[PDB]
Order: sequence, then structure tokens, then C-alpha cells
Amino acid sequence: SLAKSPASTIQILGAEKALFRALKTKHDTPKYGLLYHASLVGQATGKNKGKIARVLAAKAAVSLRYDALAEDRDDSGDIGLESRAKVENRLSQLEGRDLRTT
Amino acid sequence: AANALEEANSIIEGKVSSQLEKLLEEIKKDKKSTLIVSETKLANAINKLGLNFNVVSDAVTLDIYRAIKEYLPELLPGMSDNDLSKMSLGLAHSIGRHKLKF
Amino acid sequence: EGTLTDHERKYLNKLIKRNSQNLRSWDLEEEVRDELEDIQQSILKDTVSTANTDRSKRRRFKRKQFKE
Amino acid sequence: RAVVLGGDEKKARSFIQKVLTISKAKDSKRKEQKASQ
Amino acid sequence: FPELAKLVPDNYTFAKLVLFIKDKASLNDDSLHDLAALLNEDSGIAQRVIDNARISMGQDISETDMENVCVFAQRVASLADYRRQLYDYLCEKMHTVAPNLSELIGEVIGARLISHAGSLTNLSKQAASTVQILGAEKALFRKNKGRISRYLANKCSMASRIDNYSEEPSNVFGSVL
Amino acid sequence: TQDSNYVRTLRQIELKKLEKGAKQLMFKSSGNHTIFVDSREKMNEFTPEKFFNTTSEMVNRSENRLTKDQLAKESLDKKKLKKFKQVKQHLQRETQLKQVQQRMDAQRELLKKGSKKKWKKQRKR
Amino acid sequence: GARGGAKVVIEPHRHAGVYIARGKEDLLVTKNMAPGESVYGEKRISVEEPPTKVEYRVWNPFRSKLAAGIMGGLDELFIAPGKKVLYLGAASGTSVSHVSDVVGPEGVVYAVEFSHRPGRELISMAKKRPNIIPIIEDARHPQKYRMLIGMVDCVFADVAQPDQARIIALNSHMFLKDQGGVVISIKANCIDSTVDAETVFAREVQKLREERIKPLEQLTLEPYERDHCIVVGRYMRS
RNA sequence: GCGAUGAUCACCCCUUCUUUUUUGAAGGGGUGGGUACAAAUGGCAGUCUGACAAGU
Repeated sequence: SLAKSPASTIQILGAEKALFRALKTKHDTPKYGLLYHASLVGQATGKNKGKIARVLAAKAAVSLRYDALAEDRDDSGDIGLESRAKVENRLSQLEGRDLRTT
Repeated sequence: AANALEEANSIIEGKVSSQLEKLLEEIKKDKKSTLIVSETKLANAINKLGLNFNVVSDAVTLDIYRAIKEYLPELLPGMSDNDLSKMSLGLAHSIGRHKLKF
Repeated sequence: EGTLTDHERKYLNKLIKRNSQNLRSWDLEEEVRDELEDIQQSILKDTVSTANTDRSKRRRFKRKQFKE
Repeated sequence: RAVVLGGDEKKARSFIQKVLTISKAKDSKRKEQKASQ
Repeated sequence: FPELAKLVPDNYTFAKLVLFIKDKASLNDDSLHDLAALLNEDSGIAQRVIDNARISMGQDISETDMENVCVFAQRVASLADYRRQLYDYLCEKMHTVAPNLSELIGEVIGARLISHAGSLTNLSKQAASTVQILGAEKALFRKNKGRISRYLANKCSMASRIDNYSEEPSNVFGSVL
Repeated sequence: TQDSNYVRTLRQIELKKLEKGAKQLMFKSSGNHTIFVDSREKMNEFTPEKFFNTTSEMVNRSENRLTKDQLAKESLDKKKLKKFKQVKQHLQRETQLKQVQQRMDAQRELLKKGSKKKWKKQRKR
Repeated sequence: GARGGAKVVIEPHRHAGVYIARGKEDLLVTKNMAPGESVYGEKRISVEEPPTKVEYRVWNPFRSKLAAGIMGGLDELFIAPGKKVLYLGAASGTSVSHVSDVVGPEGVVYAVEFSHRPGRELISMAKKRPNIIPIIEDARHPQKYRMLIGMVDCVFADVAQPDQARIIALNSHMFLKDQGGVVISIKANCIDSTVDAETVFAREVQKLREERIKPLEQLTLEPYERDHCIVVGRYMRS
């Protein structure tokens, strides 16, 4: 049931009370949900937390769908590891960006 | 049940199990006896064993197997119909788990 | 054993009338069915849809036929 | 802004307007008498 | 092995037998006697569990899972033992603290009456009418039925005073009361 | 006065509410029924009463044709018309919300950054 | 509509093991073998009988083709309490569970299904129903699961395959009783989509006759389904 | 052989015949409510957007 969900839902999976309140009242919607307590999100700072949640949720669906729907999956997590590296690279270049002009 | 599943899988695959080897070898004393087998694959497998049995698997035999399966509980003293059904239920789940690669 | 005398085959016929009479109350009057059925087709046609499958059936029939 | 509301929320919204008109009527009547005196 | 849960409805007995029958595959005649010793064979569950275990639709779970079923069952088993110990402690403590009240109605019922009041001091201060409605929500004291409940409430009010305002209360007055 | 997110949520409520309401309803069968008979003389003597073993009134009722051997409210039905109409009213609301959302979708599409000759054929980098 | 707090009156159908809930709305209904839970989210109706609570489950004709058969006025349904049934094409417990309700504790249902993903769902439902015997195997080879199935009273098939009449014949010859039931759900498109549905149904009837199955009646499943019909026949070995 | 150490104080399941005659004869259960615990794949209840961003 989690594998059949788009990465957008996985991003805001645990914030339904805030989500539907915001949708019905013309207000900004949550951007972390239950993934807020993931280690990679904590490593991010400022608005980068919202961006990493979008990236990490997208990679979570890729790794999760492989876990659920793979017939001959190896119990190694190799798809998860390579997905993690992509997010770490995305965090590094996203963090290295400096908003203040030098 | 573990033995039953192994015996069940051999029947499905058309292979002769060791339990069936011993049972046939007991009757081997009877020279030139015809063996009626429900499935042709099992009939061919029994033939290769070199047992002195003329193995037959014909559409006409399906009537014999059909009558026996109707009156199987009465044919086998000591086992009631409920027991056979409840044995079938347990074995079925064990096979289904193996087929589904549980 | 089919030993019904005249009296049993009349008491039963009343029971048929009695039970059949009662079910009519559940079955309801004809007048509301006229409006109810009209609503049903409206609620059906959209939900089932299947306007398209009528078209696809006609298309598949048309394509195969030799054209001259 | 236009909105779509459930039955219970309509009843809640209907009730509060009824109260507010009664309060406005009771307050104005209270004002008029004290103005007269 | 879903079948066992139906066989032994008594949950405490169910846990103990689960500790013995960790794996339904293991079925020996000596083991049958050992589980036959568990509770009694009058219900016949000793023969049923062997018959059901040989043939059932239960799916075998991992060794780590089985480790938690037993370990979690040990936690349940210990709590039952401690609950019995704490119950016996309650009865002994009720006698020394409130011998008159415990004798009149009982240790458990009297202790609940004390808790609803908030303390034994509170209970002794209340009037008889308030004491009756203090236990009118769990039916502690329960037209002729109402008369006894009111009558017992008045005596319970008196017994609580002898307990509260005596340095070393006796049970002599609770007995006659 | 409303945004796209608000209208989308309302329609999604109605769609699920419509699905539940429809499942609650019953719809009378309109399928064709044919009986296979062995011989022409059996075909001619066939009548619905004998084949089904019925009275006439049960023959008309396909949904609960009780056998004869087995046989041996205006306010209430106004609620029925109310029930079927509510499911119809959820339908009318759902399509009315669909029309609004499409217009909001079109406006946002027109605001999108594109060639917009009608869209010219241009791959987006 | 027929909301949670709504009250209904339960009365019996012609078919044994099938019931209707009166009220405003008439709902096709079966008793729950495993009360307190729904297998696919269907509504349940509660009645207090001396007091023990017997539960009911709603049978949705739009989700089950057999239910659409009952709505259409099916004359004879061999599926009845205390009978063995072989359910071919048992994708999941959506309709088998309702069949399991009709047969009751005494009867059994042999649910045959091939694809693995719906198969695991079927096993999860079978655990709640002791009278369902699931078989994860291809119906094209009844010899494979011959051991698990005894002689059955009726054979119901929902397999949407072009060669379903062959599958029905092999299973019926090996497992169906003489004078037993055969109920076939036929989808015109799977067999032959270019021709009209009426022609397809006539062809399937001819095939069953060749396989010694006497057709008794036929019924289209409109409005619950399109280009579908249910054929009920009796198996004449003689 | 009493009592201030306390008496007393929701709903439903005339007719016929006759007369020594002003005379005689016959016709416990179900609802509802209150308190505490447990379960529901029962309800509210509907799962955000969608192609650019960053540097020279």
C-alpha cells in the first residue's frame, strides 16, 4: 500500500490534520510530514529542509517500490545505498550555495 | 505436515517420492501386474524405475479414480470425512505458501 | 405424499395470498418506481459509462470490413 | 469567499447569527430606554 | 498456530502452554504428558493440541519472532504473579489500617471506597448520605434493595470513623456492626 | 474567490462520497433471461409460472422471486426517492466542481512559461 | 445513504443461504462466517438474536458477477448450504467469501487462482474462513491439484480466458458429481471482441454441450456488467 | 420484644337459552437510559504542486 503511493504523499504522510486544514482554508501546506525526523532532513538547514524532503521522498518511493515489488531482491540494500548517495550529493551542493552575496 | 508437503510437491512435479518407492517395492513380489495411474507424467516416471509393472494411464481409468474419490472416506476405515477435509485444509495452505515463495 | 384434500388446497391458497399480499408492501407502489427508475438510469449511465465501448465496438467492426 | 459546507457546520453557522441578532436587539432596546430616561 | 488460541481461552494458561509449545512441529508422546500435566486432561486439550499441531494452517514464523512470543509471554506471566502478591498485600494492609471497614464490607471494596473519598480522613468526615453516593457509581454497597444499601452506608460511615480516629484500631466494633 | 487546491479537495470528497452512496443503493436488473428447453412440445407448453414454480406476481419480481411452496408507506417510500436524489445531487455537485477546476487549470496553463504561438512545437530545456 | 445507524429488516431469499435486508433500500446479504470484520470493506448489518450478535455482510452486484446473477433472477443456484463448491478464477475473497458464507461451516469452497499477487491476498482471507481451501495453481492442469480436491457438488468459474470451456471441462470431468452444477461467467470480449456478444454466448453454449454439460438457462448481467452473461448447466455423464 | 449509633419517603406486552317464575345456566418478556473496559479495513476523512534551478 505504501509502494503504490506517489512520492508527494510519502512526503506529507504523517501531517494530514495540517494538510487538509490548510487546503480548505487557503493557507500554505506542510512540507515535511513524518519524514521530518529522518537524519538527512535534520542535516539540512533553513529552506533546504523543504527541498531535501522532496528529494528524499522521491528516492524513498524508488527504494520502497523495489523492496515491495522485486521478485528476487537481494537483502543488501544496494538500491537504497546508491539512492542515499544521490541525496547526499544533492544536500552538499544545496548547502554549499550561499544566499548572501559574497 | 513437512513430510506431506514434500510428498505433495513430488506428486505435483510428476516425480516419484522415496515413500512411494518403498510402497511399490512391497508389491513387487507379484509378477506381471498392471499399474493404473491417474496422471500420465507419474505413469511415465514409474515406468523408468524398472519395476516389473505394466503402467497404464488412460482416459477410461478416470472413471475408476472418480468413483474412488467419491467413496474415499468409506474406502479408508479409521478416517472420517471431517478429518480428510481438515487435513486437506492444512496441507493446502502449506503448498500455497511454498508456491507463493512465502 | 400429495394427499391434499379440498380443504388443504384452499387453506394453502390463502397462505399464498397472505404471504404474497405482505411482500407487496415491501415491493412498493408502481408510481414511485416510474420516478425512481428514471433516477437509476441517470445514476447508472455515468458511473458505468460505456458510451465509449459502444463506439469501440462499432470501430472494430468497421475497420475489419473490406472497403471498396 | 464562496465555500461548500456540511450540514452540521451550517447549523452551527445558522445558530450563531440567530444569537447575534437577538443580542443586537436586546442591546439596542436597553440603550433606547436609558436614553429616554 | 491459530488453533490453540481457541482451545485454551484462559489467557494465563494459554501463555504457559505457549512457553512449552514453542514450535508446533515438535510433538512427542513425552511432551504430550508434560502438556497434559499443564492444567488437566479433563478438557481433553492435551490430545487436541497434538492432533491440531500435526496438521494446521498456521504459518511458521522466524526464530527471532518466537523469541519475542515467549519473552513477551514471560513478561505477562510475571505480572500475573506480582498482581496476586500485591492483592495479598492489599488485604493485609486493609486489616491494619481499616479493620472495622474491611471486616464490614471487605478489603477490596473498602479500599475502593477510601480511594473515591481521596483518603480515609475524607471518608470519615462525610455524612452518611454522601458516603452512599460515593459508591453509587460502581455499586459498592449494592425498593427493599435500596433500604439495605442505605443502611449499609450508614454503618460504613461509622466504621470509617473508628478506624481513622483510633491510633491502633481493632476489629471488635466492625464485627458487631 | 477560491483557489485550485480548495476546489480539488471538495471534488475528491464528493467522488468518494458518491462511491459510498452508490454502493449503498440497489439497482434493479435489466438483463435478458433465456431458458433452454429440450423439445418443441416442451417449448410450447412452457409458462413462467411452471418453470420457476411460482405465482404470477413473483414472476415480475426478478430480484426476490419466492417460490409458491416457500410462500405457503408513503413517507417511507418518500425517503427512497430522497435517497436516490441525494446520490444524484452528489453527482451534480461533482460535475459542477469539475467544471470549475478545469477553468482554474486552464488559466494556470495559460500563465505557464511557453512558446504559445496554440503551443508552438518547442522542446523544454 | 444506507448509513451506519440505519435500521433494516432481514428476510430470506429463494436461494438458501441468501438474504435481503429490507428498509428503505433492499440489499442482497449473506451471514458472516467470521463476524466483526469485512474482507473487502463491504458494509455489515448487525442483528441481536437471543443475546448473541449475528452479523451480516452486504453483497455488491457490481463487484461480484454471481451476485449480479441473483439480481437478474437466477432460477437455480447449486451453491447452497452443506455443499462442496469448486471456485475457478478466485482472484481474491471478494466473491469467494460470499460463496463461503452461503455454503456455511458444513460446506467447503475450493478457490483456485493462478497469479501470485492476488494469490497472497486469497491466502490472507482463507485464514479467517476455515471452510475455504485455497489452491494457488493453474486451472488448465487439474491433475496438479487433484490430491487436494475431492468430489464437489458444483463448479463455478469466473476465469476470463479464451479457452475457458476447455478449463471447465477438465475440472468438471475430474471433480464434478454426476447431475452436478456448472455455473459459468462468460465475458464476450475476452473470447471474441469483434463480433456481437450474442454470437459469443451461443458459441459457448455449443462447447458445453460437446463436453456433456446440459445448459439449463442463460442470463445477461446488465446493468451490473456489459457483454457478460451467466450460463447454468447440469453435468450429464450419462 | 423498634428508632437521631437514623424511622419515613422510565415505556410497552351486555348476548343466547330457560322458567309455576320478578327463575336459573352458558358466553415473566421486550424496549429505553446510566457507568467502566475492549474491537471495527465503521463515520468525520478529502492524501500538496509539477519543469525549471544554479554558475560564467
